[PDB]
Amino acid sequence: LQVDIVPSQGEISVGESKFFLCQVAGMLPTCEISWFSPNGEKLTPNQQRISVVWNDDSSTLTIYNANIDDAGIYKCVVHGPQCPRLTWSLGLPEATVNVKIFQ
Amino acid sequence: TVERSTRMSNPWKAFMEKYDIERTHSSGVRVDLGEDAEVENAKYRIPAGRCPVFGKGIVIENSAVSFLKPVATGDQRLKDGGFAFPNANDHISPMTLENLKARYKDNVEMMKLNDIALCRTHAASFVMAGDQNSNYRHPAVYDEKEKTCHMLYLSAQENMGPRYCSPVFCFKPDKDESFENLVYLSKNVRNDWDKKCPRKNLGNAKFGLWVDGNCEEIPYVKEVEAKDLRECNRIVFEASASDQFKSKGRGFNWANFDSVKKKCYIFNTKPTCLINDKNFIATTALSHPREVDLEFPCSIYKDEIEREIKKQERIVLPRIFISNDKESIKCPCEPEHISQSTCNFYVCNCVEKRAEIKENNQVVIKEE
Repeated sequence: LQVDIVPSQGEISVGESKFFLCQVAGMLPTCEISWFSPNGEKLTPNQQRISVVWNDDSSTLTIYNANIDDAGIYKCVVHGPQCPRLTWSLGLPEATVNVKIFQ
Repeated sequence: TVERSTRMSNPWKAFMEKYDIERTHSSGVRVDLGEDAEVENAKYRIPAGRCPVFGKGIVIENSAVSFLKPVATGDQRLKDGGFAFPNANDHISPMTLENLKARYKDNVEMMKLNDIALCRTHAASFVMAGDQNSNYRHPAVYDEKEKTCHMLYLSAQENMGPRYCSPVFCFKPDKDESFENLVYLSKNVRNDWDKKCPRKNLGNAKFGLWVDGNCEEIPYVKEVEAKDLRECNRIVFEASASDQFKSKGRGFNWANFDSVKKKCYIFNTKPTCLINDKNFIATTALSHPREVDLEFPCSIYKDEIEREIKKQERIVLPRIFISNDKESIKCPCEPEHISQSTCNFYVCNCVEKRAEIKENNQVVIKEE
């Protein structure tokens, strides 16, 4: 159970939009992906500016129409009842992406 | 009508093949990371040794949970739980021998594998669909007393250091009483390990070097205190080949245990024969920590000498100057008897030896 965000970094500008894919290799039965904003709010598939998409063992973070208040590090956590809470590489079952806005 | 052959052969060739750890194991022993594997563009290092490691386990510092229990899942603590695969269905791991034979009752080619080989075949035959998993397969630990097969979620074996073990899930491979019945298995362990890989210790024996017609003592070794065979097996294991670059099986993998003097002599050169000594036990890093086989192949020399004489005006005696039959040697002088020999061997020393050991346990010919 490993997780990675592609792209790994985000060089966004104000107004532009950027997508981030979180893919988990080694998904075991009870595992599920969840995104978290810089402030720690769990992002649900809402019809809002910053939303999330569920696509097979992956989950995409779409940041439409960017603004300066969106910058921060977003977390993608693979959690579950019977889901490993440790990566094959003795790492946490989560991945981070640092998005930075400009002008 | 009788002369001594010029071909210098070693009758221990086939017997000692399983102790060529570099050739038969071909990977690290203490810390096995012989093969690299990528998974969806993510480099990894996984064990690759082809021989089982009897008595090996993982000791977790500042913890009181066996590394064979599953990893923490969901709302468990990280410090809680071990290295094993998540037991959420109890169908991937652990798996008893009865459940293994039952799940493969129709696979004829698998119902012919031994217990350890069946556990290994099961554990390495797991790949989640939808993932690259290019040669990334999990290792296993088979408990021969519990008859249980455990898949390992974590392939790491040692994570010591000033950061991880200082005021953090620290672990190290080791051998102790609790692991004596375990068999550490990588994804590449030979199914025919019973004949190709070491297991039981060799009693009344000590590893030596075959010069020309006799097994001589290994000059360069490192002596260590050992109260019993188990500690000598633990000492050699801690000094064995370690991949913590790849070792490919090179390292201090062999040891001769003096049960009388209670000493443990380790070395890093592959052995080519055995010396029959009632006071010594030959052990390896892969061998069981306690099982000992006391039957020394006494007729190995006599059987080979008689074989050549049967294949043949004149008789060409092989270059074997040791035997439990004093006549077969046909010594020009009186052979010397070995008091500590369980086989009652006799050696002929008044002979021109065509080989010689010097430097770092290397056997070289003087003149061709």
